[PDB]
Amino acid sequence: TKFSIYPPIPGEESSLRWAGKKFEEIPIAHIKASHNNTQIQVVSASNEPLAFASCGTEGFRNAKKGTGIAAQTAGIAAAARAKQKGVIHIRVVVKGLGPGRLSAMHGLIMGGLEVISITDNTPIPHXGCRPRKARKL
Amino acid sequence: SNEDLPISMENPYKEPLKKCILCGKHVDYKNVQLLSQFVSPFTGCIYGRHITGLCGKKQKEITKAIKRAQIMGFMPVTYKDPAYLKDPKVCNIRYRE
Amino acid sequence: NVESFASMLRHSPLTQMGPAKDKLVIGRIFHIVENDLYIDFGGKFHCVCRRPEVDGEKYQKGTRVRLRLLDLELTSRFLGATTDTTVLEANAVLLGIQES
Amino acid sequence: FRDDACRKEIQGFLDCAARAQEARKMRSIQETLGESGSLLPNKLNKLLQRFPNKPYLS
Amino acid sequence: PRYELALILKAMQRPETAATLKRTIEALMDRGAIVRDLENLGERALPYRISAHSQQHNRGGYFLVDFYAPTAAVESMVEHLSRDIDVIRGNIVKHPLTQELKECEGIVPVPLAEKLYSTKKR
Amino acid sequence: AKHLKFIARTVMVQEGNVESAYRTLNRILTMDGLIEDIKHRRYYEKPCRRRQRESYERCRRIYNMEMARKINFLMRKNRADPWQGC
RNA sequence: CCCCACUAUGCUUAGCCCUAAACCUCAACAGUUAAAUCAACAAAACUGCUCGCCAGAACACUACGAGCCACAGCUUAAAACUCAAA
Ligand code: FES
Ligand SMILES: [K+]
Ligand SMILES: [K+]
Ligand SMILES: [Mg+2]
Ligand SMILES: [Mg+2]
Ligand SMILES: [Mg+2]
Ligand SMILES: [Mg+2]
Ligand SMILES: [Mg+2]
Ligand SMILES: [Mg+2]
Ligand SMILES: [Mg+2]
Ligand SMILES: [Mg+2]
Repeated sequence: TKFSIYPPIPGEESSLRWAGKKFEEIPIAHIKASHNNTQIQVVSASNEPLAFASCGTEGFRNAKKGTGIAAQTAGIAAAARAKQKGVIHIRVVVKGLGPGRLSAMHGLIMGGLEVISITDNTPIPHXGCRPRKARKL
Repeated sequence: SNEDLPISMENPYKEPLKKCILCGKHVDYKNVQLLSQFVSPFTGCIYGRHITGLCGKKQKEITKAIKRAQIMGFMPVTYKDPAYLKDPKVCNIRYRE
Repeated sequence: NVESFASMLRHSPLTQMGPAKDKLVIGRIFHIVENDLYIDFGGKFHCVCRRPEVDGEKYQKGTRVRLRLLDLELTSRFLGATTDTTVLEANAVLLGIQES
Repeated sequence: FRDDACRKEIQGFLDCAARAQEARKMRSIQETLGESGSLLPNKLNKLLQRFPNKPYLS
Repeated sequence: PRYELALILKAMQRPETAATLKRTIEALMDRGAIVRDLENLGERALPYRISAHSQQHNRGGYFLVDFYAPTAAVESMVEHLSRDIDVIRGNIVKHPLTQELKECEGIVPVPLAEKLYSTKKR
Repeated sequence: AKHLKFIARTVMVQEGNVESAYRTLNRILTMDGLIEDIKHRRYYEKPCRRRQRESYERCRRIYNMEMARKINFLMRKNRADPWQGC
């Protein structure tokens, strides 16, 4: 069958499996890529926290937290703690356009986790709160 | 005078005006299947007329119908209902290379 | 009994053809530049077609070919221009060679 | 930082650098001179010189 | 005028759904409405989770009620639907079949705008 | 918040190729205008400033599309000189 | 100017205040594309008719008077001294 980039819909009968688990049962790696930091939390399909890591918890400070190499290091740290709890395949949910958006996902792969899908959940208000004023530079 | 002179009349070779795919059809806010053909599968965003190929009148009717269907509980907002992903592709846009 | 210009124009093949789009006409190659064939088909302007890949050597000066016309003169007005820009050549598709 | 234990990794980084060097040497000969795909501005401007926009009457 | 009531009812069994439809149609008649037809669009999954009357809903029964009523009945009916606990969401719109679609000849092409700048030499 | 999850802005990875899946997602968010929208929302753009930006972007589209139409129209004329020497 | 915090304020209701580069700096209505097309630039040049407005710069979105729910306000709005430019 031809490959489908659209995810399998829950309730329908799909043939895709990952270690005998359905798409709805794969743990989730939530990546928050901010402008000055990156936070990674791996949770189970039932929302059980499995591992957490951020550039701050890995010894980076100030402007060094807002780098790709710092997010990659946090991704490796989260993957190490998640792999010990029996995680292999993960669904990546990333929010924010920070410098550690893609690097955090590389660290998860370098740590031994297999990404089966990528989801963006960057918050976009449809009209919302007024953001801060522009900067004079 | 002379029989071979040109005569004044309307262009007989004039082609009929083109019509949009929805010309002469009723757009209802309950017909979510039709409305789903004009939103993005991934973000639910409404496509502009340069993508949908609709005329001004139907681009407006589709837009108003979607906004009504969304807030009245007939149509999702943040994505295209997966049940309609295999409908005829009438919009001019490709996301995969 | 001298035929007038209005009579000539009414009964000319170019007038009887009507719109030129998607009309099959017979052309004549009068000039060749590498693989560019310059073809006259009875209009104001010639058309330039590329030498086909099959039987390319059969297209020489004087060879009579079959064309599908698209426009007798390629013109278009662009943003800010007061008149149309013309490339002084017709638009046609070379179908093949005409043979008896 | 003992090179004796990192030979395979050092070699890979060396071979890649040489391959990336030759490719960089060819990218100039091909893309800069051949003008693959769309024309370059200089060539495209010569074509516009022959059909200038006419915002006035003559 | 002629209106259309888009009614999303709580997912219930047939007896409670019939009692809700009857109770709703009578509310229209009590306000001077002339009910024309009742259509069942079937039970389905809501496009999004809806919270109504201190409860979360994921499915609902879709029903349509075509009716005539005086203009003053709409405001009073909207207030009635807000208090019925078995109604997830109910909207009253002017019936779409009353609006007659004008004929369309086709797409009239728009030529490039001309004479936007004087023809002086610049 | 109230919608189903793992449907919007979701791309499946093929044969472990995570880079191509990420590029597909980024291309989707770009074509739908979400990327530029997120960036413009980091700081508040005052209404008069937004109107000026929209006018600038619309005039740029009109100019760029007309220049492109003229380039494609004249490209056939880029062939070899047929009357070299005259 | 950059970072953080927080207030009047931005919202609703009921009253005020009556200002803007409130500028598309192009008055309303009717008509023309021919003649001399037109200082320059800007968004081509004109005709009929009407109302409003203008007459060196600065003093001056000022002083005084008058009106106004306005009391550090708004509207209307000069002169003397000064210069040969603006
Ligand atoms: S062209 Fe007729 S409705 Fe669109
Ligand atoms: K004013
Ligand atoms: K202005
Ligand atoms: Mg406050
Ligand atoms: Mg509000
Ligand atoms: Mg204004
Ligand atoms: Mg007036
Ligand atoms: Mg003066
Ligand atoms: Mg003032
Ligand atoms: Mg004053
Ligand atoms: Mg006073």
